[PDB]
Amino acid sequence: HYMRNSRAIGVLWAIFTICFAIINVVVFIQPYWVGDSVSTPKPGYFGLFHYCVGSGLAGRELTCRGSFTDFSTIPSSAFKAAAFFVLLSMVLILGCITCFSLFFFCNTATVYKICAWMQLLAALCLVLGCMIFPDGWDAETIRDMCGAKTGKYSLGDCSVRWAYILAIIGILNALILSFLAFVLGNRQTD
Amino acid sequence: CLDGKDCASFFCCFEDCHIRIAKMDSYARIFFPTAFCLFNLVYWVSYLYLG
Amino acid sequence: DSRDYSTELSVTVAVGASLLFLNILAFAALYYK
Ligand SMILES: CCCCCCCC/C=C\CCCCCCCC(=O)O[C@H](COC(=O)CCCCCCCCCCCCCCC)COP(=O)(O)OC[C@@H](O)CO
Ligand SMILES: CCCCCCCC/C=C\CCCCCCCC(=O)O[C@H](COC(=O)CCCCCCCCCCCCCCC)COP(=O)(O)OC[C@@H](O)CO
Ligand SMILES: CCCCCCCCCCCC(=O)OC[C@H](COP(=O)([O-])O)OC(=O)CCCCCCCCCCC
Ligand SMILES: CC(C)CCC[C@@H](C)[C@H]1CC[C@H]2[C@@H]3CC=C4C[C@@H](O)CC[C@]4(C)[C@H]3CC[C@]12C
Ligand SMILES: CCCCCCCCCC
Ligand SMILES: [Cl-]
Repeated sequence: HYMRNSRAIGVLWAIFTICFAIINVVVFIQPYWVGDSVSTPKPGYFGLFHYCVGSGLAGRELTCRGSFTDFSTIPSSAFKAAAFFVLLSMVLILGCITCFSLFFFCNTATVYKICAWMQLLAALCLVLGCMIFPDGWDAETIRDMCGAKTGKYSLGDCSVRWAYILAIIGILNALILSFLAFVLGNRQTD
Repeated sequence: CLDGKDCASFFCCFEDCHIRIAKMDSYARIFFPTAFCLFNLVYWVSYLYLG
Repeated sequence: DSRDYSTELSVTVAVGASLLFLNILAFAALYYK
């Protein structure tokens, strides 16, 4: 029972880590953090680096620009910092999945602790990214798309879309999985 | 640390941490293949499908 | 397009909350001595 239950919850924790890595990848890639609104002058959306803006002629005609491999196209330094921090979180969580292999040779509890620390660090990086990302709304492009009312730390006319709330979900999931990993690593010792 | 262990004993692994260094090759025989096969999957799925 | 985001946000918070409660169920399995 005790060994069986510990093994089962450890495997479930591994599946959770994989799921959170999927969440982190999709939020980093998909540029749907913030979107237009009914009161917005011009339609469009923008993520951490990629942003699409509508020409505004009662049609879609979305012109899309931005890419992490060229920092010049990113609208603002805050966007660059947020993208870098989310990338670092991705590197850490993906690193944790790799460490899983160490279960073959190394002690279980120590590697559980390694991942607990990695996942905590990934959660912190995601927190920093989500904290710094709103700072970039004062850039000229986001102001032009959303309108003049938008400013630093102000949604204004534009509204949040699924990627940002999914990022917050990922923060919570990462932190709670880190706590789970710590407790499991200490529990295996008994 | 609700279990009652010290903060260092609960979180950090400061009990013996290196003594086990000779087993790096045994470690690297999976750590490097796993990372690359894992790196390729995120790289390729990112460009072809998610973007 | 109808520039409203409620159903999308609804399904996102639904799936996120589902994952979170099932994580709390994992703790319910764990802490239950
Ligand atoms: C799309 C992304 C896919 C991600 C793919 C991830 C896969 C990454 C590659 C390899 C992982 C290798 C895992 C090897 C685990 C094998 C570990 C094992 O042998 O079992 C024991 C229990 O361990 C444990 O509870 C650890 C349990 C590990 C469970 C996690 C591995 C299974 C992953 C299931 C795949 C789900 C995919 C679904 C995604 C939707 C530990 O040994 P043991 O006491 O005798 O030693 C004592 C010591 O003193 C000397 O060995
Ligand atoms: C030859 C091969 C051997 C070398 C390999 C080295 C490996 C290094 C690794 C990481 C550090 C990356 C350093 C890249 C430095 C490359 C140099 C560089 O950044 O170029 C600048 C800007 O480029 C840019 O915006 C791009 C800046 C962002 C660069 C970051 C891309 C991600 C790198 C992925 C790392 C994953 C690590 C994972 C390992 C586990 C030029 O400015 P400039 O005013 O002229 O433009 C004017 C404007 O009009 C056009 O942009
Ligand atoms: C293409 C591969 C073909 C060969 C198949 C793999 C060889 C498997 C044979 C068993 C090898 C083995 O377990 O012993 C090596 C070490 C333990 O070393 P030792 O001190 O007990 O002698 O234990 C280990 O390190 C476990 C073996 C892990 C090997 C991983 C192979 C990955 C291949 C990557 C392909 C891209
Ligand atoms: C060493 C192991 C554990 C981690 C490897 C991290 C890998 C998966 C990371 C490092 C750099 C990352 C890339 C950095 C920049 C971009 C450009 C973006 O437009 C699409 C995603 C893409 C292409 C990333 C995909 C994932 C990536 C390749
Ligand atoms: C269904 C889309 C999956 C995108 C790639 C997820 C990678 C997870 C980390 C390896
Ligand atoms: Cl890009």
